[PDB]
Order: sequence, then C-alpha cells, then structure tokens
Amino acid sequence: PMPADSAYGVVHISVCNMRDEGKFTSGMSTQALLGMPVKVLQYTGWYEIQTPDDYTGWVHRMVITPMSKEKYDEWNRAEKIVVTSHYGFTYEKPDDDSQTVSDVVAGNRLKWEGSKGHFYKVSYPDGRQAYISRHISQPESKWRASLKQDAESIIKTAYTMIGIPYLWAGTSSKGVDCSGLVRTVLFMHDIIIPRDASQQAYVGERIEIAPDFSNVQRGDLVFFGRKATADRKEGISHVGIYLGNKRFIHALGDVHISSFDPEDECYDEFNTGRLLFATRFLPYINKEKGMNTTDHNLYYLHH
Amino acid sequence: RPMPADSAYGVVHISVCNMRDEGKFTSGMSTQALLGMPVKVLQYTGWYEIQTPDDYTGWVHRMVITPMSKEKYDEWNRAEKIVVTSHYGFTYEKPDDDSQTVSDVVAGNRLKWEGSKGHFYKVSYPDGRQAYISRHISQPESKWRASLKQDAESIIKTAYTMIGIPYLWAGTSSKGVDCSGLVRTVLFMHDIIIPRDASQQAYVGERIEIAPDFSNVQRGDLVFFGRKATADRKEGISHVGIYLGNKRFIHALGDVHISSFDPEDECYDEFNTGRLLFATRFLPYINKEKGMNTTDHNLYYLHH
Ligand SMILES: [Cl-]
Ligand SMILES: [Cl-]
Ligand SMILES: [Cl-]
Ligand SMILES: [Cl-]
Repeated sequence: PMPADSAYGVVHISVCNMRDEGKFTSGMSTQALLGMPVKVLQYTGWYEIQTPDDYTGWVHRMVITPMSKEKYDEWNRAEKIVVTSHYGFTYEKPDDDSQTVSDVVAGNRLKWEGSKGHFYKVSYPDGRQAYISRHISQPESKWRASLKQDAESIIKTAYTMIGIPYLWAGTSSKGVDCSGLVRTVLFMHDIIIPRDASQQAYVGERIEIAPDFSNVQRGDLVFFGRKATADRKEGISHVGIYLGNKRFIHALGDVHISSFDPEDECYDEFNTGRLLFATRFLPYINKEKGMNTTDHNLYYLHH
Repeated sequence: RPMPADSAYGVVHISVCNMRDEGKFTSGMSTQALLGMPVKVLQYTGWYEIQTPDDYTGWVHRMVITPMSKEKYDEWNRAEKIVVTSHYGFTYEKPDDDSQTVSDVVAGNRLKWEGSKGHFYKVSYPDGRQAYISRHISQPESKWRASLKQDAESIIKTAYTMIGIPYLWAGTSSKGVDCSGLVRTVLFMHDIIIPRDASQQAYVGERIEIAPDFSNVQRGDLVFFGRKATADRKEGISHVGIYLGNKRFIHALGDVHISSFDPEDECYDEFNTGRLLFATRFLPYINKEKGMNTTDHNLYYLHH
C-alpha cells in the first residue's frame, strides 16, 4: 500500500520518539536513532514505522527521510561514522567553535564523507553536511574490528550510564526505561534484542536462580514481576543486568546499582521480593530469532 | 489539604525529571524540571504531585525528588550553587574525568558548591551524593549571575547553540524541547522563567500587531501561531518561535531549526506563515509582570 518512493526511511534526528498513535498526545512506546534504517508501514500526516527490532510506532513526518528501496540500500551500504560517546555535537566546519548542525548520542550513525584535521566529514540522511570529532566517534570498519561483545565489556558500558534519568520508553543515552537501558547498552556493542521486557524474558537460556545465586553469571539479565500460579502465567514488569555478588544495574528513577542482599545499603526490597528468573543471552547473538548484530540484521542489508 | 511538614517541599535530584498529567507512566508528559530545582509538594499517592517555580503542576515518581521540610528547603535554596552552563556533561566520583561518573548533567542544572580541586568544583546533590564537575562546563552562581547578559542578542546566541536538537513533546531541557519548551530552555540558561504553555506565553509582555513588512517586530520578540479570532471564537494558540529579524525565526518542530516568513528564502515555512497571529515583546518586562521573573526574584527560590 505505501508508494514505492516512501516504502523505506532513515531517521535523521539524534533520537526520534515513536508513539502508540500518530499524535503527540499518545504515549511514547520506543525511540530510534540518527541513521537507523526503518520500514515505512503507513502515512496519515505521521508515519507508522518499523525499526530493526521489528517494533512499530508512529513519528511526525519531519523526522525521517522517506526513500525508495534503491536509495535505502545505498544508505545502508555506505561506510558510517559511528558515535561512541554518550553526548556530543556535529559542526558546520572542522572546528568545535563553529556553528553546530545537531546534537548526537552514542549509536548515531552518519555517512562518512572524508576527513579534515581532528574531524570526520559526515552527511545526514536528509542531505545536511557536517564535521564530527574523532574523539567522540569512529569509522564503522575500525569500530567493528575492535568491538568486544563479552559480559565484562557490556557491564563496563552499563556503568558509564549510572545516574542517567529514567524515561518511560527511553531508548538512548538521553534517558532510558528498564528494557531501554539493556537495549541502549547493547546497541553500543552492535547488538539488537527485543524491545519490551516481556519479550527479552523469552530469548536466550532461562536460568532458575539458586537460593545462593551461585548459578547466575555477570551479564545475565534478571527479570521481575508476578510469579506464575496454577491459575495464571507469570507477568514480566521489570528487568536489570546482573553484576555478580547479588548486585544488579537497572533503570528505576535513574540508572543505579541495587542488591538482593539486605547487608548492602543499595538493597532493593521491592524488586528482591519480585525476582522471577535470570536469562543468559550473550552467547546466542545471531543464533536465535530476535537477537542479532547490525551487520546480520536484514533491515541493514539488501534482501 | 496540605502535606505533612517534613514533605511539603522538594528538590529535583536527577538531571531532568518527567512530569506527567497523572501519577502513572502511561499518562502524557506535561513538562520537565531540572536537577537542583526547588518545587512545592502538593500530594503523595505513590507518586508526587509537584509545583515548579513557573506554577505548573504535574506528577513524578517518588524516587526522583528529595522531599524536605521548609527549613531544609530554605537551606538548599540559600546555599551557593554550581550552575551547569554547557548543554551536556557528567559529574565524577573523583576530580578526574576518567573516573566513575555520578550522573549526567544538562544546562540549567544546579548543585550545592562544596569546594574546589584542580579543574573541578566539588558539588553535592539534594539527596546527598557527592561529586566533581569540570570548571569548563559550569560556574559558581555568584560569578555566573554577575556576568549574565539578558538582552535579545545574548538570548538569540544561546538559541543558535540548540539548532538540530530534537523536538520532544513537553521537552523542557537541552536533551529535547517542544515549541514553548525551547523558549523556556533558552531563557533558563539566562536565569529567566516565563509561563510553560505557549497559550500562556502569548499573554505576557507587550502584544505586537505585526506590520505586513515586519518593520515593527524586533529580534528577541516571540511569534505566535494558531487559529485567528473570529466573531464567534477567540483565537487559539498552537505554536511559538523566537524572532531573529529579517523575517526569520527559530522554533522547535521535528527539530530546532530556522524558518522564514519570506517565500524568497530557502527555509520559507508556508504552513506556519499562513497561521502567524501576532508577536510579543517580553524581555523588557522580566520581574515587572506576574509570571515573568529571574530565579533570584522567584519566591520558590527564596524564604517567604
Ligand atoms: Cl518517566
Ligand atoms: Cl517489579
Ligand atoms: Cl515528540
Ligand atoms: Cl501553526
């Protein structure tokens, strides 16, 4: 049903806000990043789009660049500059005292157009030209080659997000919700998993937590909610990343460390009482439906 | 009914908090408040209903504000602050930007000044966390107040540093702004507070009936858009921008960008030009009219 020239799109602002309906007065459901490819499902004045995690939501028409399959594939083939710092800006000139073009957040990706001084020349999906510092970003080839995707590397990135505010449906370094924290940290390591905590709970290996937590490893996810009964199936309401020694990092009010041990000052009584199970998912990236890297994700590739 | 004395007041203790229509995440965001900002606590249901220094009300989760007695609130407000002047940054556990971070910060954040070390200021949060913040992204409140420029040129200079920042409905920080939130974010970096909604900003300051050639509109005036008044219906305000002169204006729509009323300009905005209603001159009337003030003249920041 979508015309051929607008069946695809690329986000062209640092962070766009996908909503339940095509209006600002509807709840935000997730967020997409600068340079991210999307499928365009419908147009009503707003676009209904589908992100590479298969999540759907609505955005204002001015935040995405609609494209033909040919132009979309061309965008995806071009080597990117990947933003690696949480926050920064792009500039009109290779000088950070020059006029800015936009803010950027980690995970943003722009087309690499060249180099001048300490900057990379970049272009936006809409056609804007800018310069970005080599100290906050790096070429996609270089970045992919040095990428670490182990539990220790992912936990190191999670600690750089401590104190960042909680934001319902937040999916960027600007602000995150419980499942959005997991997604933001993983995207900085080129990984995509399902958006909702209820869907993250059923990917990877389910771990039945031992009373002393001896079978839970660093990098496992911990899930919270309503325990299953004979009459009702379990309900997932929250998620965190396990750090070992009965501690976990999560987003609640802000990103912070909590504990299942009442000796710890950061003991979280409410969530300890609602702990259901853990999941081991990092060994199964690109080995199970819904868990992949962007160079294995069909939204980023011709098909 | 008033709150218990120990929770009648509060201070935001995260960089940006998200105030909603109701005490639940599945209600729309209405505005945002910043780290160190004093608030009045109206009720508690598991969430707090709070009132910010622009008299706007909204709901926040209990974990993002520090509730206080009037005595502790006045003590927080009296303490000289470190004012964050850069759009984005972080605080650290040590006076070293390679050390563990405590939180992100945004411009307009204010923390209690606790000393100095190397290139850092020692600071404390309303909840009690201690950190270090670079002198290159922040400054002591006394020095900041003394060097502050609140003229149209200085305010436009700040607005240009926000170009390309995303639009966010109810966005009221450097992270993302709506049309009226852009005006408020830029003004707060100049110590100024005006009403939150575009429909309330439209009726403060002097109303300017725009001349066809825009010869009576000045840089720093606000431009308002919406539905023109008819004999049966009063005007409706739907959008706002900041006038830059030469028939150009800066506004938040999709992102922060410059648009023009002139069809000869590359950035001509046909839709918004057709719905332009009037302008307002408000910068001469700060602290001279209800709803427009500076934080050292705002009663939420002072004992009363
Ligand atoms: Cl929120
Ligand atoms: Cl829970
Ligand atoms: Cl929005
Ligand atoms: Cl309009």
